[PDB]
Amino acid sequence: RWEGGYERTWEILKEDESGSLKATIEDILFKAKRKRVFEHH
Amino acid sequence: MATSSEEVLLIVKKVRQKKQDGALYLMAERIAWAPEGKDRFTISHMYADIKCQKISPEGKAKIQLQLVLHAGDTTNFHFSNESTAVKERDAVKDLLQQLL
Amino acid sequence: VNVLKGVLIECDPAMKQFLLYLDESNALGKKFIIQDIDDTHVFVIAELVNVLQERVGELMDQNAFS
Amino acid sequence: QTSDITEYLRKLSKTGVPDGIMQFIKLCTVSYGKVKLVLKHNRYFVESCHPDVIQHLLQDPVIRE
Amino acid sequence: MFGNGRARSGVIVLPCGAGKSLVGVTAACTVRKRCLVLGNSAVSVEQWKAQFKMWSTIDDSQICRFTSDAKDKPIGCSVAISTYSMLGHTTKRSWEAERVMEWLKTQEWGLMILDEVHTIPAKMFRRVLTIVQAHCKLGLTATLVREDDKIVDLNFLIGPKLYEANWMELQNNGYIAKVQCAEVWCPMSPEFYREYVAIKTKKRILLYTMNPNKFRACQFLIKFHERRNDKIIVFADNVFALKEYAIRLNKPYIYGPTSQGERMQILQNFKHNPKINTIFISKVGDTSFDLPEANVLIQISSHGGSRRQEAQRLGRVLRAKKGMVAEEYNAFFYSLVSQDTQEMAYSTKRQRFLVDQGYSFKVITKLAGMEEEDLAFSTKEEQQQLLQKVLAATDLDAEEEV
Amino acid sequence: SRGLNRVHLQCRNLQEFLGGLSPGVLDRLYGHPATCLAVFRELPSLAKNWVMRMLFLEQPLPQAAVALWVKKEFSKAQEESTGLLSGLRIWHTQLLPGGLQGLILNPIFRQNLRIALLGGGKAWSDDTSQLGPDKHARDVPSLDKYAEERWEVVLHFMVGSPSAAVSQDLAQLLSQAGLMKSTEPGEPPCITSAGFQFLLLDTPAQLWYFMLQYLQTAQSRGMDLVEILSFLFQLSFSTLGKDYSVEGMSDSLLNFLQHLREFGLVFQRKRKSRRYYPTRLAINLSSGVSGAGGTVHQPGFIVVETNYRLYAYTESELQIALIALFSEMLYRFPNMVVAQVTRESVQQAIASGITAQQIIHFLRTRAHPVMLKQTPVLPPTITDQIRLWELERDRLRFTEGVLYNQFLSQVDFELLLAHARELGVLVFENSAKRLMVVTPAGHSDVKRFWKRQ
Repeated sequence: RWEGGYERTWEILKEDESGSLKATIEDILFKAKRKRVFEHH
Repeated sequence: MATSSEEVLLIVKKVRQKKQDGALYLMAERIAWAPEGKDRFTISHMYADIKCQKISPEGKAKIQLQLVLHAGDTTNFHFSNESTAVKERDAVKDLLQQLL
Repeated sequence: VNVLKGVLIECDPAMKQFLLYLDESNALGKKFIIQDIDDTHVFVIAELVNVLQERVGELMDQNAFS
Repeated sequence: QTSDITEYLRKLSKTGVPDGIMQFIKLCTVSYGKVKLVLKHNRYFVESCHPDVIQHLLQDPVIRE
Repeated sequence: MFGNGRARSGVIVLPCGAGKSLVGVTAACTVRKRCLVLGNSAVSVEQWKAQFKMWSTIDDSQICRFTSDAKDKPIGCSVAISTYSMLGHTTKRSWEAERVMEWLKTQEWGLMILDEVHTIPAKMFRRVLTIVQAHCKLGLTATLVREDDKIVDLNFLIGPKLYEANWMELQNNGYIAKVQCAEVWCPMSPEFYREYVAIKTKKRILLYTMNPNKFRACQFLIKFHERRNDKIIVFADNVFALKEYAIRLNKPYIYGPTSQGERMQILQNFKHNPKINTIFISKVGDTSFDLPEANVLIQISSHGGSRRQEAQRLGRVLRAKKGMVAEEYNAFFYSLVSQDTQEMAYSTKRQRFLVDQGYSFKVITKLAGMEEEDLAFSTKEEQQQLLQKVLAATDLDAEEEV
Repeated sequence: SRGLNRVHLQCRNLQEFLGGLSPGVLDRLYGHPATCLAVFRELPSLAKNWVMRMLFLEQPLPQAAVALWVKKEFSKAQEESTGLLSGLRIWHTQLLPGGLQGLILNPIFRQNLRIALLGGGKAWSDDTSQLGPDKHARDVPSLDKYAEERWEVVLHFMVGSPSAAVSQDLAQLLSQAGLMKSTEPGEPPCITSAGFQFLLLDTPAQLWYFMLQYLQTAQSRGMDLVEILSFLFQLSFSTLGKDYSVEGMSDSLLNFLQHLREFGLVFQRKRKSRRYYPTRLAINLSSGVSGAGGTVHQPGFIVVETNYRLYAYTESELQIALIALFSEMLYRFPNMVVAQVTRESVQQAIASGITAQQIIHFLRTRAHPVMLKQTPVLPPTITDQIRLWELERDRLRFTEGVLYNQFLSQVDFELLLAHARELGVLVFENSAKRLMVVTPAGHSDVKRFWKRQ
């Protein structure tokens, strides 16, 4: 019963180019950099 | 003798241990079953925590070494030294009882 | 004076006898090897350089086989 | 089926088809077989696909039931 | 191979020194099929039977052995261990092979377990599918192609190529010895090279085989591993060639035409009750009763008919120094190839197979240290006496039948 | 090295070529444009600091001030600059002008040294070439294509002119420096062993040696006109002259201008006149000793698994005719899979030369692919296989000579060995069999010594 789920899993993992269109990995980088804490002791 | 337990015991290469023909090294005051060409030691013990040892007679074709510990753990050591085994299967037995 | 002009060829001691077998087999001239200095130095007739180029087809094949 | 793996090869080349010689060849051997079950012989069922059954009726069922 | 309940006939690749007959018994339990083991020789009978003892209860319930003179329960069980189809002689084996073929097609038709099919021709495969009506076939062979053939593929009758494992992950885990390949090219002796291009018979094969320049290197490789008391065995295709290699330096030797009772004790003198270290084997004492399983292998001849038999011998003999290697190397593997003897025709094809096994390959034409070593054949007088013996050896010296 | 060691370092080739020139030509060489080149090309600080010492001092100084300026822990580096002092050939040791062994520099070079550092005048801003006040007002990327075409034509002569039909005399020019070899059975020249390395680093340092190749004849060519003309492209871009060079020129200045334009360091307008503009490759000549560039992604990547070395493919029109010139590889059906059965193709090119260091340089340094992505050493175990193929051509030797046999004593043969060794006609000797090989070039001299002893 391994090939019954392994064949359908590769169909989703192969189409990984669709995730690059969304700005998920880019919008977080600009927001995580502006996090400047200020605790002057 | 210098009354110091000198002369390092005879070292025998390639010794089986439950389908694992590793390497049992006999140093000075402790035993060390070195896992093949490595730097660490899998079976690490000394010349103290070994109760009694067992060997094989002349009638048995196989030659296995058994070291009875203290908590009931018995580990067999099937010898496989292709060089000299008849003369060394007793040397391992003799050098572990004549030198303490 | 007594001189002997030839073509100096530097080779391997175990390979010197390879050219000697061709001397007793080739029937083109009188004798292939004219003078043998040592195990790493042999001579050959100067006018047989172009003829020796034909034997490269059978010499280079076994050369890569070493 | 071979028609599904062809679309993935065309996307890898990035605007370019793989020549076209091997495209028409993707129609030979299919996935067919036999299964032994309660019938005590053979039960003819293979995979959930559909091109593996269409090209077979013109050989075995035409000469014997 | 079987991960969806379907069939998918093919040949899988697995390490030789890890358990070739062990994956077949484990797969037979998940497939839930009354399989049939078909070995390649007599050594495959005791190997497959050992896995049905410490893993299942088939050894004392549904066991059967049609070969090696047993016939244990001919009716009442289908799981048996045979040897392909070598039990079908004309006239001499009439009613013996008839009862085996008829009673097999009725109570057995499961999986056709096959092992080592890269040396079996297509003529034997025709008799396998004829005597049995198996509905599936299994392929357990670690090699890629068969009999070194690239123009004719005869693997479509016993299952083609299915999947191969990552040899880089298999070697860097604890499944095969860290084989360090290094070719050693020795110069050709001038006294024996003159008679090689002189005759046109099969006697010239022993000339470059008995190379004194290679014998000094063969003895140096043994001495190089004698101080390291490692399991070393020199391989040779010829039978009467490895005999002189052991008498000159006082070492035991075994070959084909010997005795069954003599090899029974000598074979145990290397793995069970050892006493001799340097032993010389061939193509008979390896796949007949017990696997050699040494560590260092030396190849003398590289032009024999067994151009693919030594491929699987590299994995079965060269075993690790423990069984679960971490990440360092220790095992060595050299090869003695003559120079200017038309031997590179096979020494080149081995490079295509070693790069796929993840082994380190290199060429060392100069040992650098062979002359400064207490070896034999130091003077030129001893090398001349060997010529009067090699040419005087009759080529009829082979077995004793007519 | 077979003729490229003097190209990597510029300050060493200039000192070696200066030693073999005419005394009248060296006088005109000591000019103001040459002062900024004998120091900028150097590298050690000791050889460059002595230039400023001979400028302020008006009287010759003895060697006592030099042996004391090293204080006590610096005389070790003084011996390294001793050999360089005679390379430039500008100093002069007198007898005793004020002490003992007074060192002084040529006052002809000292006058022009202050013009290009402190003092000045008028003739420096009147002559062209060295100055030429003119700005640039032309499309720069449009002229960069002509710089590559000048170097591509040279590649056609190294192969055998596959599609070129120009009348440029560049085949015989490169044959003098040991780069191109004339074909014996044919007529189109090929390439030597040192010519393969030139097509690997791709540095403009070799073009500097091509400019001074015509001056090596020492007949009717001067160095003062070549040095003042080579300074044009050394100032990067924005260094022209509009039409000032047309009014002030001669027949000798036009000859060196046409040869420099065909090298790839300067571009000339139509009709070989009007305005000239240097190429882009001249910037790297004054920057360092080498350089890189020409790619932005590096699609090529070799294989470090097997041993046939799968070379890179699919790049541009430069690597197409470059690999075939090396050893003529093979190609299969797809995008020109080069180098797939390398076993006999490499041995065909090694029979005409010991080209062993150029193949390794092309295999390791081709576009920097593995040394940036991976980590271990690029060549696997082929470093020994390449040396084996070079030794295969050493199994034989095609040379002529005469042999002397049948002597009488043993002590008499040892005296004859020194006769052929001093003259340079001895090849191999044998004291055990009394045999000596003598080249036919000195056969008429060895026979005379034997008849007298």
